[PDB]
Parts: sequence; structure tokens; C-alpha cells
Amino acid sequence: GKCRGLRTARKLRSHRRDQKWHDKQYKKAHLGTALKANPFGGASHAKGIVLEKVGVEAKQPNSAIRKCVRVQLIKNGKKITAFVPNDGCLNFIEENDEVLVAGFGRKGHAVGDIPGVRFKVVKVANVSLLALYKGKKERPR
Amino acid sequence: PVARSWVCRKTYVTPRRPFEKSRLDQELKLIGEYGLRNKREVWRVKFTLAKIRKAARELLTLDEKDPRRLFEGNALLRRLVRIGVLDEGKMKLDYILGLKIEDFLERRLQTQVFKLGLAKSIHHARVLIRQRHIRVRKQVVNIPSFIVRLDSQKHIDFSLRSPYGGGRPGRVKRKNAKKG
Amino acid sequence: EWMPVTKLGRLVKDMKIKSLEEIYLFSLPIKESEIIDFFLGASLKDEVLKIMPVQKQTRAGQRTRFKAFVAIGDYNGHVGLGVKCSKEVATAIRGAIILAKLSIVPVRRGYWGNKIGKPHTVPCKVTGRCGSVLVRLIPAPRGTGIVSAPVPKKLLMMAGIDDCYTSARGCTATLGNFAKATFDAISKTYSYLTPDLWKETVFTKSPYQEFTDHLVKT
Amino acid sequence: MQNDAGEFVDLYVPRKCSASNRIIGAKDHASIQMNVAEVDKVTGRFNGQFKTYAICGAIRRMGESDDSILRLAKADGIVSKNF
Amino acid sequence: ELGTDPYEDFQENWNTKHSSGVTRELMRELNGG
RNA sequence: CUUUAAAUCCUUUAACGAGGAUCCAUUGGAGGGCAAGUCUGGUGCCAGCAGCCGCGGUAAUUCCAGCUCCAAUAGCGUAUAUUAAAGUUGCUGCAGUUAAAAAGCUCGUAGUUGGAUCU
Ligand SMILES: [Mg+2]
Ligand SMILES: [Mg+2]
Ligand SMILES: [Mg+2]
Ligand SMILES: [Mg+2]
Ligand SMILES: [Mg+2]
Ligand SMILES: [Mg+2]
Ligand SMILES: [Mg+2]
Ligand SMILES: [Mg+2]
Ligand SMILES: [Mg+2]
Ligand SMILES: [Mg+2]
Ligand SMILES: [Mg+2]
Ligand SMILES: [Mg+2]
Ligand SMILES: [Mg+2]
Ligand SMILES: [Mg+2]
Ligand SMILES: [Mg+2]
Ligand SMILES: [Mg+2]
Ligand SMILES: [Mg+2]
Ligand SMILES: [Mg+2]
Ligand SMILES: [Mg+2]
Repeated sequence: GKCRGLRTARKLRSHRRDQKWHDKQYKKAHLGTALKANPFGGASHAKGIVLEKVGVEAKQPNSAIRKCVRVQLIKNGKKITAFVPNDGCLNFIEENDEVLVAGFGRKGHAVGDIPGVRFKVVKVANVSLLALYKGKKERPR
Repeated sequence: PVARSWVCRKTYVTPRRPFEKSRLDQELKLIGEYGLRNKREVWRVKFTLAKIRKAARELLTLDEKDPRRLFEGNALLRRLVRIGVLDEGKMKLDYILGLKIEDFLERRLQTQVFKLGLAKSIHHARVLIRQRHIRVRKQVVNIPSFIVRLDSQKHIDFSLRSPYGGGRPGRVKRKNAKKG
Repeated sequence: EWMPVTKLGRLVKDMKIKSLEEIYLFSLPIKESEIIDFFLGASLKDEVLKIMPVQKQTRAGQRTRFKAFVAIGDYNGHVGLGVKCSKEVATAIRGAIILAKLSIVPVRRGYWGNKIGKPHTVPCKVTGRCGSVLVRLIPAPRGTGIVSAPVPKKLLMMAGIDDCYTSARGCTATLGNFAKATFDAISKTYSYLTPDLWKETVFTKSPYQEFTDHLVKT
Repeated sequence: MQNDAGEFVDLYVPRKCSASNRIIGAKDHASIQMNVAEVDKVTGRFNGQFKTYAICGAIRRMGESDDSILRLAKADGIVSKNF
Repeated sequence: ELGTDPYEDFQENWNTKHSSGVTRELMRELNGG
């Protein structure tokens, strides 16, 4: 069992400090490898340049073609696959455009049928996708 | 460095469960009975009562002869009796835990204007108060959430400048009289 | 019309027993549902907690039955729980109501601090177990309310408890075990020996022994 | 049991086991409430008075109700001292 | 007119797509809420 | 008019100023978790939705729309860090037969702990 002596504070504290490293989330947050590997580098959003448009096949048992864009970030130059979520919003994005990209909602984990996609497009050409979808603002042009 | 102050605090707490049928029914009953604008006004009084209960419970863990308990529970009971939620015969520290939110809701200016016959509805009372028709013993008050002290209960009236309290007729009366 | 088949039922029907506490004192098992209707009567309210489909694998395919969980109480010191499985939902609900009102226990209520007025909380900390579910009830100050999950809260309200703190451990997603554990915890209130129950017990005539001559006639 | 005013506030007062002093609950169906008759010291017939014992089911399951009843009867003088 | 029976709906669709709905209906028929 | 170094704002006051009082409240949802429609028209494993379970392959309670209905409200969604939930880091307070787990066995320094007894 555990030691219950009156002078065992050092042992208890040292053991807890050493056994906190077997927690997945504590080690992920305090090790530094995840932060280094994160393309955003800890930011909530990022800006990138749309390299191209791609279609990702939805994982089984669902069957569909999810429209995504390959983009390259401006601050570090990494390449990222982002999702354009709406019905027909892929026609609002042109190549070589500048887009704002945020996370998908699961802190770096893939969401839904889309395999290996953890980012989504928020604004394209400095206007929000919601405004374009609802017809409140037009593309600058 | 500046000569400004940054002291402020929130006056309400949101419930943990967003969609609870019983809580929604109770809060809507309170809003309908006392003519409140939204759910936040209920949560504000709930927070006030929670703070009072927390203080009372903290003072009930001390010894009866502790000087701080005797000094501060007496002040708390005096304030509660002053605002009218408590009674003189029930000035023990245990009766504070027997208070309910309706007791604090009954002391608003909006409900006291309606209960005194100045208005024919609680919503009408709120409208009258907000439109500068009600005065409290000398002063025109237009805040519905004004908490009426006991000694001020007798001193609610129409303002002297109000068309109702002997003042000049309003815009509509003057325009209609000009019409004919 | 009610025709009792046991001595206790005949005594209750013939107005020989004043209250259900007389039956509770002698720990006499209750086998007829009409006794509780005779005593508690209109004060009883019930609520269906869950309808659960279960399946048995056969050669031709699965056979499905439905299990109803029903909690009942009068909000004034008595509480009961019942579970019934049947082929049809309505039959299971009726059986669950009957079984719940059959197994009705009284609840002991105590004070948190100064003993002024009517009791409002549990006498002390009580624990109930069912499966892996552990439920702990702790006395609370007056006006606190019930701080618990939705399922135990209904049973606590039907028992008549106003204020209580609640702790729970284990897989509480099992609604049946979660309800049965808190039902056991509530039932354990009258089984706890507190210093105010240290007085020696004065025995009294049992209803079987007291009304034996009347039972001989009928 | 009772409040500060002294008024008793309980549904009922449960009876305790005579052997172990444990509380006999409302759902304890293995408990026994037994009566032992008293006889006249001169004739030996039924006096009409009796002594009441109560045993909880936990003791009965232990098989210790026989000894407990024997000791209770010896204490009350029903059983001879030189048993 | 008697149009919908919650008991039949639950007993038939308890394992179908519309189970989570019919259960939610059945409780409304039982608890009155 | 007052305010102020001079102003602005607030307060105080003349005159004008509300019936569609058009002097127009929005943000997200309506299968469950979780409050609220297997209503109607399209589409037909496509487009799409979906934090999770899942929906969509010709009668979609879940997509695109109309109506209606919910929640908070001059506020409401989204992404990320963090706290409670977590008795899933357990000092209070977790586990180690079979679900993850006790060193192959023994000796032994440091550390931890240590039987009664004195007015
Ligand atoms: Mg992993
Ligand atoms: Mg599919
Ligand atoms: Mg689970
Ligand atoms: Mg809307
Ligand atoms: Mg819709
Ligand atoms: Mg939902
Ligand atoms: Mg619902
Ligand atoms: Mg899946
Ligand atoms: Mg169709
Ligand atoms: Mg359709
Ligand atoms: Mg945490
Ligand atoms: Mg905790
Ligand atoms: Mg974790
Ligand atoms: Mg603890
Ligand atoms: Mg564990
Ligand atoms: Mg193993
Ligand atoms: Mg070994
Ligand atoms: Mg050593
Ligand atoms: Mg020693």
C-alpha cells in the first residue's frame, strides 16, 4: 500500500510528480513535442495561400466526396488540408487566394468521416464564408 | 498609472444545466408573476439570496459567544428587517435560511407600485415607473428594481410634474386640444 | 370489490389496524396491494423512470420483452420502487406500479443544526449499494435543496426529503442499479442506531395476538 | 426524536433485539416476537401473564437464538438457576 | 378521433430509426410532462 | 442654463416629435444527449449534415427551402489555452487473481516506521 508516515512528504510528492508523466494529456501538454509538431504553433487561427482544391473520399460506411483545399501557411510555410464546410461554398474559393483557417473542434483530432483533416476554412479573400453563403457580402474582385 | 478604479463584479450566475424543464417552468412562473424582463433578473435575486445564505451558514459554524458572530449576524438581521424580508419576532440567525426568492421579489418598486393601487397591472406599474410618474418621498425614481425600505413604504406617490399627480397635461392631450 | 386472502388483509379491512406504522413496527410482510391503498390512499403519486427492452435469442430469432421501472411515494415519509417485465408495455407498467406500492418503506427525517420545527433532512450519512453503484446521502442545511442527479432526486422528493447532499460512484448509467442503490440508502435511515434511540423498548401486543378472537370469527 | 420544544417528531419507534440490541427494521422478516407464559408457583397452571422477547433475523441466521432465549429466560427466572 | 398510439409506436419502432423519437413520445404519454 | 482651463457627455428645461406606433431584434437549433414538427415541396449514399451515436441508396422527424415551434436576448455562435466535471494522478481519496498491472528469489546501506513502564 501507500506510506502513511508523518515524515513521508518528500516520498509522496516525488512519487506523484513522477507518476503524472503517465497521463496522456499531461505529458502531451508538458513535453513540447506536440507543440513543435503543431502546424499552427499554438495559435487559434492562421492565414494561408490556397495551393489547390482536392476531394477527399468519406470513410465507410458513409459515401461522399468532401471538398477540401490544400493551402500553405504564411508564417512557417507548412502545407495543410482544410475543409470548406457548406453546400456549394467551394465555388467561393479561387486558387492563389488568401484564406483564414481554424481548427475543426477536436484539438488536432480528425472529425467525422473526413480522414486526417483537422482544419476548416473561415474567411476567404478577407470576407467570411458565412456572409458569402447567406448573400450578405460579395467577393471583393 | 492613472487615477481610475477597476473594481467591478458580476451580479448573476448561469445555471449548470442549460435545458432543465422544471427550472424553466419555475423561472417562467416567477417572470410572469412579477413582470420581469428576462431570466437574468431572476438569477440576480437568486445570487443575492445565495450570498446571504452563505454568510448566514458561515456565521452558524462559530461559537454563540464569538464576538465576530454577535457583531455581524446582528448587522445582517438588522439589514434584512430593514428591507422588509424578515420580521421582528424572527430575528434569529436560523430563520435566514427560511427565506425564499419571492420575499425579495415582493420588495421591488415595480410590485409595490402595483400593490398600492397606483397601477392596475404589474406591467402597467413597470411602464409607469420607467416613464417618470412615480416619486419616493421626494425623488423621482424610474428604476423598477428599486428595493423599497420599510420606512419608505408610506412615501410612494405620483410625481408633482406628472399629468397624474396634478401636473401639466402631456403631449397627446395638448395636440388633441389644439386639434379641437 | 376487495376480498382479502390473508389475516393482515382481513384485519385492515375490518378496521382493526389504525396506521401502517403498526405493521411496520412488527415487520410484517405485506402481500396484498389493497392495504397500501386503504392507508395511504390519494396521497400516493407514481412516475415511470424507464422502459427498457430486453431480448432472448431463440432459433427463429430474438424475443423481446419490456421492463418498466416505477417509483412511488406520498411526499410525506414513505417511498417505494418497483420493476416489472412483460410482453406488453401497459401490462409491465401495471405490474411495476403494483410491485412498487407493495414494497413501500418509511423514511426517517432529521435536522442539520438547531432542531426547530419539522425535520427536513436525513438523520446522518447513509450509504446504499447496488451492483457497482454506490450512493451516499449527507445531511444538508435548511433551504439548500436536493443536490443530486435527476434520477435520485425524484426518489428523494417522493420520500419527502427537502435538503440533502449526494455522492455517487460506479457505472451510474445503469438506471436500475442507480435507483435501487438510492432506494436502499433511503431505506437504511430507520435501521441506524442513534443515541436518541438508546431507550429500552416497551413491547406491545401483536395484531395477530391482540385480535385472535376476531380472526377466529372470520 | 424530538425538537427543541420537546415535541416528539417520528413516524414510529422501532423495537430493538433483546439479544444484541440491534434495531429490527420494517423489512426484517426473519425476526421473531415470542411470548413465554408465566405459571403460578403454587398450582403450576397458566397465570395469564407472559414475558415478551424479540430476536432479529441476523442472530437467528447465526444459530444463536437458542442460547439467547435460554439466557433471557434464565435472567427472568423462568428457567431454573441450576439448569 | 384517435390517431396515434404511443404504446404501439414504441413497441414497433423500438429498434428502428425512429426509436429515440417514439420513446420520447411514450414518456410524454406516461409522466404527463 | 449648468458642466469645463475652453469645451464634450450626463443632469435640468422651452418648441417639434408613435398605430403597420414601417421609430420592424437578433443569434443558433427542432432524432437522442438537450427545449422544441415521422408538417409540406425538392434531392436521391449525390449534394450535403453530423463535437458523439448517427442521417441521406424514391414515403429524409437529421440535407436544401416554406410554415410553425424552441433557448438566451442587445446579444448570440465558432477556434484555441485553462478550471470543475476527474474518486480518469486519488494527502483527504484510486487500482495491481482473470479487464493495464507484484521485481524469478534472497540479503542489505540510506529513507520510512517502531512494544509496555516513572503522580
Ligand atoms: Mg493515443
Ligand atoms: Mg451512410
Ligand atoms: Mg458509460
Ligand atoms: Mg431562426
Ligand atoms: Mg428544417
Ligand atoms: Mg440534440
Ligand atoms: Mg426533448
Ligand atoms: Mg461509427
Ligand atoms: Mg421525397
Ligand atoms: Mg420530405
Ligand atoms: Mg482538470
Ligand atoms: Mg470532486
Ligand atoms: Mg484523460
Ligand atoms: Mg471523501
Ligand atoms: Mg481507475
Ligand atoms: Mg493481465
Ligand atoms: Mg512472484
Ligand atoms: Mg535501514
Ligand atoms: Mg511507544
